[PDB]
Amino acid sequence: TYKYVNLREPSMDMKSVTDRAAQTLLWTELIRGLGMTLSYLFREPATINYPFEKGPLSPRFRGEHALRRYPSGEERCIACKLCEAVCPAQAITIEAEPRADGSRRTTRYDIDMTKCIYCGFCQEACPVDAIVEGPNFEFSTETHEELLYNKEKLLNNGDKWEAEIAANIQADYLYR
Amino acid sequence: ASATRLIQGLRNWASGRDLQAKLQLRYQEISKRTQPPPKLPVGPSHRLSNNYYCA
Amino acid sequence: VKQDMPPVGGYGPIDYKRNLPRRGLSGYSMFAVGIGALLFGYW
Amino acid sequence: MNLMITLLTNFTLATLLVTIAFWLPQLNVYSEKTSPYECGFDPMGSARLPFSMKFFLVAITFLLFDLEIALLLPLPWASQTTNLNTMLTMALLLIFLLAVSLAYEWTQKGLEWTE
Amino acid sequence: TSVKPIFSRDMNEAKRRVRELYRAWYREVPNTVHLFQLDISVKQGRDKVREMFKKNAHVTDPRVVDLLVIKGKMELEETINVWKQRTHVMRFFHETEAPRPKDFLSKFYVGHDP
Amino acid sequence: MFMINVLTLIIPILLAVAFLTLVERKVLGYMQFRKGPNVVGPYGLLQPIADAIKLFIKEPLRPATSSISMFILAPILALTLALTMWIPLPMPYPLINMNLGVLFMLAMSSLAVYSILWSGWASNSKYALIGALRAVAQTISYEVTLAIILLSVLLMNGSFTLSTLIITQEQVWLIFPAWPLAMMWFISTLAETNRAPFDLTEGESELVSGFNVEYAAGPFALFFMAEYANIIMMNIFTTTLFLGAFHNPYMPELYTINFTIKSLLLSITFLWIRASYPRFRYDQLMHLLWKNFLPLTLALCMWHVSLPILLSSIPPQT
Amino acid sequence: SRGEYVVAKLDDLINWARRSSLWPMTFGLACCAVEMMHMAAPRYDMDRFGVVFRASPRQSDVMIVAGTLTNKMAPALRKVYDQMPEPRYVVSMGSCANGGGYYHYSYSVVRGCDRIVPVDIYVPGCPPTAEALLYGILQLQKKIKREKRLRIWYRR
Amino acid sequence: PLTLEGIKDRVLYVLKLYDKIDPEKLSVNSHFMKDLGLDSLDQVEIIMAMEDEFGFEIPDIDAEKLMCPQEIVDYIADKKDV
Amino acid sequence: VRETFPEATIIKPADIFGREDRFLNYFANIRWFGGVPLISLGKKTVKQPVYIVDVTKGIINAIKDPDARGKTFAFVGPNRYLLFDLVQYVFAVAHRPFLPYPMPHFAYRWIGRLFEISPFEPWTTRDKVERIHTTDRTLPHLPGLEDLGVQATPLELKAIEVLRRHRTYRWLSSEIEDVQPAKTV
Ligand SMILES: CCCCCCCCCCCCCCCCCC(=O)OC[C@H](COP(=O)([O-])OCC[N+](C)(C)C)OC(=O)CCCCCCCCCCCCCCCCC
Ligand SMILES: CCCCCCCCCCCCCCCCCC(=O)OC[C@H](COP(=O)(O)OCCN)OC(=O)CCCCCCCCCCCCCCCCC
Ligand code: SF4
Ligand code: SF4
Ligand code: SF4
Repeated sequence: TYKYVNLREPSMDMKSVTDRAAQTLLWTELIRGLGMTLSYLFREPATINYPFEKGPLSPRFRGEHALRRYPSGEERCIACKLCEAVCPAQAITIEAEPRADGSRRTTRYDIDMTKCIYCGFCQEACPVDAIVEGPNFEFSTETHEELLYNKEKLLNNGDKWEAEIAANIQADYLYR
Repeated sequence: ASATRLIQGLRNWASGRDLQAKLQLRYQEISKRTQPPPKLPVGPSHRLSNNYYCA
Repeated sequence: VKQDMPPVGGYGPIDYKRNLPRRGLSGYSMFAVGIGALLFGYW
Repeated sequence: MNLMITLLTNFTLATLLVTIAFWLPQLNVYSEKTSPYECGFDPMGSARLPFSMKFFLVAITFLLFDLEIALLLPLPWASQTTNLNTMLTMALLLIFLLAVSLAYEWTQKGLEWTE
Repeated sequence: TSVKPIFSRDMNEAKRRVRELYRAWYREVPNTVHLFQLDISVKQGRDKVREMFKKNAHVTDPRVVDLLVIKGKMELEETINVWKQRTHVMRFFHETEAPRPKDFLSKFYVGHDP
Repeated sequence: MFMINVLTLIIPILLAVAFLTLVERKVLGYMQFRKGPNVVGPYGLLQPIADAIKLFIKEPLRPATSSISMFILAPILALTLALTMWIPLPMPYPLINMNLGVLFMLAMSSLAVYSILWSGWASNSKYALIGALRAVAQTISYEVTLAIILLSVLLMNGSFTLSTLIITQEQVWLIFPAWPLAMMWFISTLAETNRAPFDLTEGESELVSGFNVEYAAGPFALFFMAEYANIIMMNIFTTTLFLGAFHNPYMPELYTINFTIKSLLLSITFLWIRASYPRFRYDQLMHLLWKNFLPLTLALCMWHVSLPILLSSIPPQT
Repeated sequence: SRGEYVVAKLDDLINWARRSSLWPMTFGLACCAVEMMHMAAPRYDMDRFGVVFRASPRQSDVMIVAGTLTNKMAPALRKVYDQMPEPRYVVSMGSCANGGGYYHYSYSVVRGCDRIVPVDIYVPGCPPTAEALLYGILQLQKKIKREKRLRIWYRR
Repeated sequence: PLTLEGIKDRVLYVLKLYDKIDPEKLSVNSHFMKDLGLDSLDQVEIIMAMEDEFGFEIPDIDAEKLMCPQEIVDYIADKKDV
Repeated sequence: VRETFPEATIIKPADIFGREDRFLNYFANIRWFGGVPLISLGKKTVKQPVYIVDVTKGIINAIKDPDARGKTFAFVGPNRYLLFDLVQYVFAVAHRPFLPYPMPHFAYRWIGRLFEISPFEPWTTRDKVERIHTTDRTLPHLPGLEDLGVQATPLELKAIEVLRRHRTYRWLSSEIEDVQPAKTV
């Protein structure tokens, strides 16, 4: 159930002593290493041509946040604050009130994308699939406060990426 | 996999191993990106009888 | 039920041992090639 | 004459690639960029302290084997002489004396480093 | 009321250790101004050492002042060895902080803190 | 018209350095299963121009603690000695035909150490001084065999003349009679030029950058191009020593193309040894060139003295 | 005019030379150093973009703060940044280097390296993918491309 | 080390280079704490100025017993010949 | 500015010094030109420089003062120097050799047109020549730093902080207790 790495005594007949001395004087293993490096020289390299080719992803992928809507236009967030209660970085800040037609909807729904740890607890705690963590990951900013998303930026990410988020959730939701 | 047989043979000679049997570049043999919908099995306590929580 | 499961007969064999296949000439042949190159150069 | 022109040309466009390297860009010098580099933090004392040489006996012996290649160097010329047994004997005696010196520095553990 | 000491059996050995620590800091300050190449005088650093020692001049418990001597010698070990930098030495000079309002009227004017 | 000859020597061997940076990065890339630079030009052919223009428009940064006269004088001497070791090299006819050109190459190998040396000392930093004295610990190891190997390879030539070293190898390559001297000379030129596995001065993982850890861009380019000029010059010198080609006196271009492709194969071999090995501890360097290469080099020196006497094959000095 | 064309083509030349020869320094801090190494890995391969490691700050262009900046290494980050020649750039990688991150309310975390160094590009993620870090580097190259140094100098 | 008078005058020179003590009240028999109005650390840096000037290390238990410059010059007389 | 904004707070600094100034760094970066030329050895003009943190504290305490509306302030230092002993003190903090020589009207207005011949930043200009050799006026009627509650910091506390950048290496690690201060007037 155990093995001894490096416990081989070298043979001491004239054949193997001459082989080790030719290895010392004629550098067998150094030519072996050069042969392996030359063997990787003649290969097709694994470099994809980004930004024209994209690395492979799964429909489970956790990128930029987005608030979804029902297939009626009504947004799914009903202000229940499970996503900010489960959020391990406390990046989510929610404040709500009953709106003009008496519905439990949010007024403030902020996700600080510089606190957020992209772990997808908010999308798996959300009981109505409102907040999801979408497939975009190329959303770098030149300014720090552009990564402080309010409700309007999250709703625009939802209305931007819904045609892809709906298909990822459609391919994935049976595992949840 | 498109390496010509002279370069393929030189590359096998330089490594000393058979390299086309074990390629570190992936091709058609890997799984499909679009998988059929699954059916996950339920646990042992998904029962309607003899399933009290206290036991 | 449909689930990520291995196939019926199991997966194939997966090698895991050291495979350094001992290529190259012996010592005496390499010394003979080298000394022959020396003698041709000297002549 | 041509050698001095070549050396002057090489020195000239060595120092013409330095004066277009200092006088071309835009400089913003302040007294933290010109500080000594010691991997983010300050150097604990100056670099002008004695940085002790452990390979010192080999460093002396470089000077006594560097004279050997001032002695052994006319051997492509000294083979052209008409006193060849004596030349061969003195040549192999000088390489043998170098080898006896190296063997004595071997056995007295002088090529090994201190500490 | 029978507790276990640290180094000092009473207040006299404790004041002896405080006095040796003050001697050590007073010797250290000119080298601290020199090798860190600070922008203060040596007398200003000695004034800051005096203020940091007079900050704790009210304690009559031997274990507490033993721990203060231990923490001060840890500060001194981080000063003699260049482990602190110019920033960690100049954190004792609260320079970038504005002077807080001390009287009641300006604290009333600017905020709610008593 | 000789000034035109000097300029047509020293400008293409700066452009060869420039495109050697691209060759180095792409061959090092494909040997490491990645790609090299291929975005900046057509398959990378314009990457060295950007790498060259970027360094001469970046801030020069003379340090505070530096001895500024030596700090600026060291890369000047680096690039000067990078250029002036090409002038006795027969291509098939050298720029400056020297009777004693081999010792000129050896003396300017010795003088080039003061570039790294005064640069590491003058930039008053600690990693710079460590790299500057590991340059001493490497130079006292390679120079004490670099002379005897090069001495023994000229005992079959007849003189210290580089131009006669083409006539010498008209029948056979000189790597056939002296392949131990060749495979030891190649390692001594690896250790000479601070190329891996003998980096040890610009040691990226022991030191930060070693002797030029303070040299910002502009003065830093004249060590980078000096090192690459030394490797191209040194593979050309190794090609002239051991792999000399056919010289048609009426057609010099045959010899020029032939030793060009041979020196390119030796430079690719430098890049291919750099892409495969770990790096020495620099005592194991000193316990190599003194304890392994120097006794065998003295033995081969005795052999190549006594062997032209033995076979009546003493070469002419004329 | 003529001189506007001259300084415009010289700006395009120097912006090309500076965006296609970015030399980042070897500077990781935390988990994001692993994904920065994967941005150097043979799949994504920074080196094809002219993006190659230089270990010293004197010989480097952009400082990728990749990881968590604590209170103990804030002056080390600042002195590394100061010992970079100008032009020097900063790419912020990961949430802790952006805004404090998962350790935001900690006693010993500098809440973003924008408190310490001026930051050009913010790359978001915990960690961002190596594809997203390469996106941030290409956006830094786009930011260098539209610089107007000599055009403003000829117009000032 | 030569004379007692030079040592006493050198103690006075040390304490007139010192900035907190009133030079008017500064006498050989003046007490540091209750007359010159000094903190204990002020007396400690007086002792360290004596160490800087005279050139011999003064321990703790025999420097706390130095509450006037007459005790200082007597202690310097005890550790030397004069 | 006064006649189009009646409540304008106009502030008069005399000579501002700091890490990135062009007052002490102007004096310290003329060493390899030949020996710091002056008019009448620079001893007929009197200056009082002001420190930039005091200027900034004065500007911001004028922001927070409603009683600074319409006022005109004159931010000056606590001590008045000549120009010659000022340049003495600048080269003495920088630990540099000091070999002055007088330079009259005959060509020191022509070193202006000698030293803006390139379209870069001119190292010195004739306006800078006329302003270095212009004395600072004393206006007792205008309020200053102390009338805004800002303590004017002298040059003997911050000249080391400005001028440590110009010491070569052989006197970098020195002290602030090395230089005897410049004489006031
Ligand atoms: C110029 C064109 C190319 C030339 C050929 C070279 C191409 C291949 C290059 C490979 C990459 C090498 C990179 C650097 C490697 C550095 C490490 C290394 O190899 O160190 C050297 C190593 C060192 O070995 P080591 O490191 O194991 O040292 C052993 C040390 N002890 C025992 C203490 C542990 O080998 C040598 O020193 C060999 C030197 C050359 C030997 C030549 C022998 C010729 C034959 C002589 C006669 C023999 C028979 C007897 C007489 C018979 C008479 C009839
Ligand atoms: C000894 C041999 C030494 C050889 C050294 C050089 C080796 C490499 C040679 C070059 C290889 C090809 C390089 C091609 C680069 C890309 C050219 C190009 O198309 O640039 C496009 C760019 C912008 O064009 P624009 O009009 O804005 O496009 C918008 C279109 N809607 O337009 C521009 O940027 C403007 C045009 C610039 C063209 C530059 C081309 C390269 C010049 C390199 C210098 C050397 C020239 C030859 C010297 C040796 C022979 C004398
Ligand atoms: S992914 Fe995690 S850290 Fe980010 S908002 Fe959701 S719960 Fe919070
Ligand atoms: S996003 Fe979901 S979990 Fe969060 S408050 Fe809205 S409905 Fe609840
Ligand atoms: S932002 Fe997060 S994942 Fe990234 S380095 Fe920081 S702690 Fe690690």
